[PDB]
Amino acid sequence: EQQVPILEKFCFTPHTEEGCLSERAALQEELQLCKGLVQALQTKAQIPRDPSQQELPRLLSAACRLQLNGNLQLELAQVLAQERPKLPEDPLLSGLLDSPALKACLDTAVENMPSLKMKVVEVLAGHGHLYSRIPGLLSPHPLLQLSYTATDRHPQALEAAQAELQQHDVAQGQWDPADPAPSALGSADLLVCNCAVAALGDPASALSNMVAALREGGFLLLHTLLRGHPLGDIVAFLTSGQGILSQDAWESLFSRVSLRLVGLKKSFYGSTLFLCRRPTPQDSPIFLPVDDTSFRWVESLKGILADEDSSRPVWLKAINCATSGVVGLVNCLRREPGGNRLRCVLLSNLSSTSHVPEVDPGSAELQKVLQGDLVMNVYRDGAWGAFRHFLLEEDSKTGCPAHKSYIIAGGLGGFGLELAQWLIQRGVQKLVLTSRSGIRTGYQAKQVRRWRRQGVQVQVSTSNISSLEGARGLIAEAAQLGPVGGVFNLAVVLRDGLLENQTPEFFQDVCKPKYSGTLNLDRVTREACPELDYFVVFSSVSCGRGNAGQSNYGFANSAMERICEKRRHEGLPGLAVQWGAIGDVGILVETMSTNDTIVSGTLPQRMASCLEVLDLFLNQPHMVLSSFVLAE
Ligand SMILES: NC(=O)C1=CN([C@@H]2O[C@H](COP(=O)(O)OP(=O)(O)OC[C@H]3O[C@@H](n4cnc5c(N)ncnc54)[C@H](OP(=O)(O)O)[C@@H]3O)[C@@H](O)[C@H]2O)C=CC1
Ligand SMILES: Cn1ncc2cc(-c3ccc(C4=NC5(CC5)C(=O)N4C[C@@H]4CCN(C(=O)C5CC5)C4)cc3)ccc21
Ligand SMILES: [Cl-]
Repeated sequence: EQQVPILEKFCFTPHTEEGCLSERAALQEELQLCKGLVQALQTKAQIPRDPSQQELPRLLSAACRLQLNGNLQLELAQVLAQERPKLPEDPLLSGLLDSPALKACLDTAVENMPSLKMKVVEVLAGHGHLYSRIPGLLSPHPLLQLSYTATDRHPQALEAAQAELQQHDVAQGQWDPADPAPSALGSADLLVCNCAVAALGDPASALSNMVAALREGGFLLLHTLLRGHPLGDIVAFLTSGQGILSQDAWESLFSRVSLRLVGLKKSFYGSTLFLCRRPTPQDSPIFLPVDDTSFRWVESLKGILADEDSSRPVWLKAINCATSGVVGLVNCLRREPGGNRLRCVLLSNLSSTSHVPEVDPGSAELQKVLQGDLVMNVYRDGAWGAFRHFLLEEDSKTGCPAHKSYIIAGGLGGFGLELAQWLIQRGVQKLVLTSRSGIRTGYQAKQVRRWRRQGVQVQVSTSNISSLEGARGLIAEAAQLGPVGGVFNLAVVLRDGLLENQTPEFFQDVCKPKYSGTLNLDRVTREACPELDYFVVFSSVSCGRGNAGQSNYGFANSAMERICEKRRHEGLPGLAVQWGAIGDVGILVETMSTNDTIVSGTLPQRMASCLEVLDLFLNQPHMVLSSFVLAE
């Protein structure tokens, strides 16, 4: 019966995060217990619910048992070797793998792929078990194809997992990281290794051979435990394995093998996800500002990317506009010809208090960004990072007071009429629907006639929000009916086409109702709408994910999202909703059809689902949300 959409929040995510998982009391308690069981040792049942029933506490207690009589010094080899393959499921030894930290690293890798494909190799999968996590974490990507190979030194180490491996199209191989990689595993896009449990052996040699297996620009994801931290020291004590190094040692090792560090997730107890990258021979970068409002820079970019012969990296710089939509622009152009040449920098501070770093050609900061060579480089309030998607949690209902006015920009549109209907039946008695040319269809006129016959005061306005004057006039109209309780920007103009077929004027057209419109709506509601409860813009997966031939559209949407973020930061209402394909009504169904037409591995979301999801979203504290329905 009902569709089940995937719901996510779109958050700015620092490259470096520390103290992670500190809010997980179940982990805090378990860590305390383990700390006790080692201080005891040195000095001398249903699903595990209490922190003492977990794998590592169990092992430690069994080592106290031996410590009493049978002697751990003699039996440790058989107990450790016994419970070894089960230890990676300990909550602490896999906290980061279970957290969104893993997803954040994987998505960073995917984002920096030149195409929607990734060749993956897992080292020491027999105890790493990352093959049972990564494919599932990336399966929501409707287009991404993975080529995954699980490898290990001892061919039998992956025997008990032959079923799941083969059944989920994961290839198997033999590789001791001590040696060089089989040539077949070469030119890998991503090498992963969970050596929190797995015997890494000599890490210097191991890392050297891993890098060699990566392509230039390829990524290494390493999960491990740090010396000088509690969990690392505890696991080390049980070792009497080798491969448990301090962070300084790790970073020295990365330098020694040329690995560039570009990501770092550290838990409060010292478990760590290193995201490293093999360098690409730095060709002289090109630097193009995109802050020019005339979008003249579009013509410049046309010329640059027209040069098919060149491999010059193209860096788009947005340093004088926090509400730039460069991120959305890039997500689209990356899917267009020469898109792999693209990177970007975006200075987007939410606080005017915050310091702006200098990223002119020749700065330490800019050179540091270049060495990383990441596609997405967003500076925000003291931290470098990028917007990432994360699984929204579960969570009341939406009712509107009869005396408040509600505005829908683009209200006579497909989604707009359905939104008006939904708002009404949630109590709305005062509606203002805007349109550049007023009513134009019998369908539109009919719904308005109905709503009026029901008693709903429905005004149809032509006050163009793309202008500050027209905007100001619009809220005046709504005010004449009652205090503006909410605004909903559903206005859109399309000027699709590859960038080679784009113009600055087309970009201006597309940005008029979305970018300029939402700016003016932000300004006037701040001034004259003190009872505004809702400030909702409708964005798209075209912005949040990217879509060839819609770069201007991605830009406009992305800019709206930035505005919403600033608004929420200042306590004002604000919400961008990245919609996937929408069935029943709207532009898409006009070309064409509701159900049947699979759209890039996703399905048009039925309006029933859409409104149900919108209800959930309107009652969230998050700035940017996403909804789409996966096909198959
Ligand atoms: N349809 C889909 O599948 C998806 C849609 N979205 C977003 O959802 C929203 C609505 O989608 P949808 O119903 O399909 O599109 P529609 O084209 O059906 O309706 C939106 C309307 O905006 C009006 N409009 C354009 N410019 C202005 C302006 N300056 N002031 C006032 N009205 C204006 C247009 O009509 P007119 O020219 O007469 O003024 C059009 O009727 C948009 O923001 C779109 O980007 C996102 C993802 C998927
Ligand atoms: C989790 N995840 N990861 C990656 C990813 C990518 C997408 C995704 C889906 C669809 C498209 C897409 N394809 C076409 C050409 C047919 C197309 O038109 N689109 C854009 C959709 C369908 C219509 N859309 C609009 O915004 C219309 C202009 C109003 C959105 C683009 C990307 C979704 C989720 C994703
Ligand atoms: Cl790239």
